[PDB]
Amino acid sequence: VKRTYQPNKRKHSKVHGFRKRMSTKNGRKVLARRRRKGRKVLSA
Amino acid sequence: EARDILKRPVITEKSSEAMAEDKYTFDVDTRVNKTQVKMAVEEIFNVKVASVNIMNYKPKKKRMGRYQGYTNKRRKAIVTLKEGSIDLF
Amino acid sequence: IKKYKPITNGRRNMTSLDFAEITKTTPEKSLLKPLPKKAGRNNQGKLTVRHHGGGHKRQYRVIDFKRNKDGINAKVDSIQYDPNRSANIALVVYADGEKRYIIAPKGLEVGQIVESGAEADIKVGNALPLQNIPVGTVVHNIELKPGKGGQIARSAGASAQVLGKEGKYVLIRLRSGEVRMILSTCRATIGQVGNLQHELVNVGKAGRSRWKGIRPTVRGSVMNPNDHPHGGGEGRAPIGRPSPMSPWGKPTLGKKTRRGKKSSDKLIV
RNA sequence: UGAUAUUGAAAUUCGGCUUUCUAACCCGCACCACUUAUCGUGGUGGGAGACAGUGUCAAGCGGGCAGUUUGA
RNA sequence: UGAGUAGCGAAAGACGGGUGAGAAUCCCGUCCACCGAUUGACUAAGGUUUCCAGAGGAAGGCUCGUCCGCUCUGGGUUAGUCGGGUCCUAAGCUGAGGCCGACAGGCGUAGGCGAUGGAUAACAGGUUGAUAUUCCUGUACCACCUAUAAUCGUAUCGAUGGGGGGACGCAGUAGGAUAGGCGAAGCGUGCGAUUGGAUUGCACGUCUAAGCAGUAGGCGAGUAAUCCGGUACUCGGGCUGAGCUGUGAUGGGGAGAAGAGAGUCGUUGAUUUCACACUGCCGAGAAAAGCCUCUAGAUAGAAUAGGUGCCCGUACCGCAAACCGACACAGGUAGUCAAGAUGAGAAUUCUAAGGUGAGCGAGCGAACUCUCGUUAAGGAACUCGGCAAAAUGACCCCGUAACUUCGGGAGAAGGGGUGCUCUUUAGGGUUAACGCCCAGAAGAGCCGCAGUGAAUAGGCCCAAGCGACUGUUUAUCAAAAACACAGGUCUCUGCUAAACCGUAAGGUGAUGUAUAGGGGCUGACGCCUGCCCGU
RNA sequence: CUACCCUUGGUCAGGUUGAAGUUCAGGCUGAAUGGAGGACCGAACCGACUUACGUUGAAAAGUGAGCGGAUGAACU
Ligand SMILES: [Mg+2]
Ligand SMILES: [Mg+2]
Ligand SMILES: [Mg+2]
Ligand SMILES: [Mg+2]
Ligand SMILES: [Mg+2]
Ligand SMILES: [Mg+2]
Ligand SMILES: [Mg+2]
Ligand SMILES: [Mg+2]
Ligand SMILES: [Mg+2]
Ligand SMILES: [Mg+2]
Ligand SMILES: [Mg+2]
Ligand SMILES: [Mg+2]
Ligand SMILES: [Mg+2]
Ligand SMILES: [Mg+2]
Ligand SMILES: [Mn+2]
Ligand SMILES: [Mn+2]
Ligand SMILES: [Mn+2]
Ligand SMILES: [Mn+2]
Ligand SMILES: [Mn+2]
Ligand SMILES: [Mn+2]
Ligand SMILES: [Mn+2]
Ligand SMILES: [Mn+2]
Ligand SMILES: [Mn+2]
Ligand SMILES: [Mn+2]
Ligand SMILES: [Mn+2]
Ligand SMILES: [Mn+2]
Ligand SMILES: [Mn+2]
Ligand SMILES: [Mn+2]
Ligand SMILES: [Mn+2]
Ligand SMILES: [Mn+2]
Ligand SMILES: [Mn+2]
Ligand SMILES: [Mn+2]
Ligand SMILES: [Mn+2]
Ligand SMILES: [Mn+2]
Ligand SMILES: [Mn+2]
Ligand SMILES: [Mn+2]
Ligand SMILES: [Mn+2]
Ligand SMILES: [Mn+2]
Ligand SMILES: [Mn+2]
Ligand SMILES: [Mn+2]
Ligand SMILES: [Mn+2]
Ligand SMILES: [Mn+2]
Ligand SMILES: [Mn+2]
Ligand SMILES: [Mn+2]
Ligand SMILES: [Mn+2]
Ligand SMILES: [Mn+2]
Ligand SMILES: [Mn+2]
Ligand SMILES: [Mn+2]
Ligand SMILES: [Mn+2]
Ligand SMILES: [Mn+2]
Ligand SMILES: [Mn+2]
Ligand SMILES: [Mn+2]
Ligand SMILES: [Mn+2]
Ligand SMILES: [Mn+2]
Ligand SMILES: [Mn+2]
Ligand SMILES: [Mn+2]
Ligand SMILES: [Mn+2]
Ligand SMILES: [Mn+2]
Ligand SMILES: [Mn+2]
Ligand SMILES: [Mn+2]
Ligand SMILES: [Mn+2]
Ligand SMILES: [Mn+2]
Ligand SMILES: [Mn+2]
Ligand SMILES: [Mn+2]
Ligand SMILES: [Mn+2]
Ligand SMILES: [Mn+2]
Repeated sequence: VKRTYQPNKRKHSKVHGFRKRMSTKNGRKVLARRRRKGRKVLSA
Repeated sequence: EARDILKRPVITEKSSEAMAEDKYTFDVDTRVNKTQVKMAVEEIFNVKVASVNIMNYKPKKKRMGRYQGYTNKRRKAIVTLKEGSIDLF
Repeated sequence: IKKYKPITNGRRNMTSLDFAEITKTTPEKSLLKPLPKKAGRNNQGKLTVRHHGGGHKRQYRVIDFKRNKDGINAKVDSIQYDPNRSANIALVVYADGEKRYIIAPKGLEVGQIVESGAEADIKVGNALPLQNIPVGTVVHNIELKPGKGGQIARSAGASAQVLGKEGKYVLIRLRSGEVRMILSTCRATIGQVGNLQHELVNVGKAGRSRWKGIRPTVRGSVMNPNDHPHGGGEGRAPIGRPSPMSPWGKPTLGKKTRRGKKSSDKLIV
């Protein structure tokens, strides 16, 4: 039984990392939102 | 500078096993080269060269009650000399 | 055209081409190396029109379809066999010493003569422009544009007729039976192309087609109504609606797809 | 599919109909140059031509796709 | 409340001696037992201190706990030469200008990023409580610098530029090596206390990089930004690679036992390790750099010591109690190594190396349920249905039907042998025969109920429907008669092709061009496939 | 996770059958070499046909026993 989620740091940091976040308009918006709530952690 | 590149002398039985075989364990600032550690080892101590081994240490962990947390990273590099004899108690 | 013995129940009917014509040099010349990675998908990664994918790797031939280096005489080095094109194609080395891959018309000995351009040597071998070549010439590899490299006849077995000469452009009969005036500045290679019998080799086994870029195709009569016009209904079912339909709707059993008010409509009959 | 702007010149039947030429417009071709680049920009050379393409309006086709009705 | 109820997560332990306030559970000891193509050895992911030592026992541990992957204190990861960076490119990502776009932004040339691949210069031994191709003992290599220069001076570096090379698929056979395996006639030890024996008992039988030497494979003279490339006319064996062995590394290290400075042989089998090499096959099997060149252009001149060589990773777990599954969970997790007997084997049973005894137990030996084994006579009478269980089983020989698309059906059905001893004795290879392998054939003779005496190895036949077949499918109630399939036919489509995505460019189709490409229907093959012009 | 696909790698013990081609005796037949195939037994590995167990589970799809494919439309 192979569950969903087989971790891999490269792919985790891709699509979910600070850079990939900043690269799109919407990721900047996401970062804005997370920063607005005041999350102790933003992007991975 | 060079006074900043060295940090603190390191005392452990492993460090002592190193002093017994002409090797001196030495905490260092981060981003410093093994080279800058030799330069500093000279300008600070008037002894020189041979090998200057270096390793990194990930920050550890410790709790203080409710507040668990990490320590600072280490950058300890031992240095061994072609000639000289650093010590002070 | 070899006929395989029915040793295995699968593909007992098989027919490989008797590639003795391939003769000289199995390996391809290193003159043509770069590309192509396979891609059934379009750019942007969506599956644009396909029952395509998979298949064996193919290095790209860089055949000199243009015959742009017209002039110096050249002779065949070898006959070979291109995968990316149906026909096997011969190599031909220039007197300059430069070598080039050229499509190989039926016949064609291990040594051969005719070059390109200007000269009127209408007897097999490489293309000559344009208004030239006798009417009724065996004619192939026609260009739709001057110096364009000869877009028309290629494939394996292929043909064309050189009948007619209306001025400005020369008339020609395509293997489809179309008869239209290609411009008379066209390159046009002489004889019938490639293998005469590429079409006679039945594939035999399943997946030999999958050795080619051929994914299996699911009929529209099955599936589900959201997937297809033919979809749905209990059991095996009739087309139902009049005129059998392609996915995305639209009739597909005899409906002309040629564009209204085409630019080349004047130049064909 | 039609009127109409882009959109020109010149010849025939009665402003329409059918041909010809380019200064429009167009090449998912040849050459040059930017440039050690199949993108692009020009430059020529052909190709094609006032149509094609595009905007505006108009008439069809259109369960491909959408919102829905389908009584007590 | 249910209730002191269900449960306490596959598994073999017993005792003795320690420790301690307290032991079924901790440590030590003997024996016993389990895995041993693995429950061992090494690593990649991923996890991030779980690693180590000393202390602790409230909680975590499905019991206990003196113990821990838990707690407190202190400490552990050392590299020019290993993996990655200072090297190269693929898919893809990004994309200066640029083309498109209501905006937001999409697309894209040059160029850049990007390993899962190409290229890349060290080995062996030693050592700690925790590291080691990283520390050090020894012996090497690569780059660079600086000091001496035999030989060249309007030789030497050669391009981001054309050359060459790197540069490749899939299958199959034989052979050369090499590791590891097996037995003896040197070599360390012991010599039995249960009847017997003493050429008898067990254990071992090495050494690396580089660096010297030598070995199955592959194949010229001269003329037309360059003397190389390519192209063609006369003229009869050595250029490239290369496993591995001999030597020197070494008078070193390594080693077996024990009484407080020691051996390197011989025969034998023999790889999936060393060649995409070779051969055969068609489905026709990456790119770029390092490297070698030839010039374009640069620059005075380009074996013996000293010295220089950075950043990241390095602990520990990694078929698991430390990874993904909420758990110290019977599931999932790439790769490498893989010994003995038996065998065709990586099957089978028992054992090496090495690991483990499974985080509740003591009793009793009721029903009932589970997992095993056996059962008189009968033998499908059971049941929706032979479901389940039985029976079949290896190897050598003999013998095999209807049918057939001649391949097949076929292990058809089925028939016989199989153990140990002793003789004559005959093939294979290896070697001067000797002996070493492996392995038949005949004859007598022995013992048991039974001889592939264990474990592991096909039940078969008759007839019908459906589908030709291998294959695919509803992850988690349907594997089929469903989809696919090769074959067939219809239809579109002349190349900015049709069809298709975005209709914006751009792109698939396709670097293809009617022997091609899209769609519909059918679905091997055989014999065919008729009657009828509202939509 | 999963479905297709694009690059780039890796795995598949062992036994068996004997296509073409080639070679001697033949006017397309016996013997040898030869090594084909979505070929045949059968581990690794991949699957899920039957059954039993499990059903407030060891487990939100499993376990035992048998079963299908295993050089390929293979597995990853
Ligand atoms: Mg190395
Ligand atoms: Mg890179
Ligand atoms: Mg294991
Ligand atoms: Mg446990
Ligand atoms: Mg054996
Ligand atoms: Mg224990
Ligand atoms: Mg009990
Ligand atoms: Mg029995
Ligand atoms: Mg019935
Ligand atoms: Mg027989
Ligand atoms: Mg038989
Ligand atoms: Mg019936
Ligand atoms: Mg499945
Ligand atoms: Mg377009
Ligand atoms: Mn939050
Ligand atoms: Mn960070
Ligand atoms: Mn380091
Ligand atoms: Mn359906
Ligand atoms: Mn529909
Ligand atoms: Mn229908
Ligand atoms: Mn019906
Ligand atoms: Mn509707
Ligand atoms: Mn509404
Ligand atoms: Mn009602
Ligand atoms: Mn009780
Ligand atoms: Mn109790
Ligand atoms: Mn009760
Ligand atoms: Mn009870
Ligand atoms: Mn109980
Ligand atoms: Mn337990
Ligand atoms: Mn005890
Ligand atoms: Mn005591
Ligand atoms: Mn013990
Ligand atoms: Mn520990
Ligand atoms: Mn407890
Ligand atoms: Mn490196
Ligand atoms: Mn780009
Ligand atoms: Mn821009
Ligand atoms: Mn690019
Ligand atoms: Mn790599
Ligand atoms: Mn360790
Ligand atoms: Mn004894
Ligand atoms: Mn005695
Ligand atoms: Mn380690
Ligand atoms: Mn769970
Ligand atoms: Mn587990
Ligand atoms: Mn697996
Ligand atoms: Mn074995
Ligand atoms: Mn086993
Ligand atoms: Mn052991
Ligand atoms: Mn009975
Ligand atoms: Mn009986
Ligand atoms: Mn009976
Ligand atoms: Mn019966
Ligand atoms: Mn009954
Ligand atoms: Mn009955
Ligand atoms: Mn049964
Ligand atoms: Mn039989
Ligand atoms: Mn079937
Ligand atoms: Mn299902
Ligand atoms: Mn099922
Ligand atoms: Mn748009
Ligand atoms: Mn098979
Ligand atoms: Mn099951
Ligand atoms: Mn099973
Ligand atoms: Mn099988």
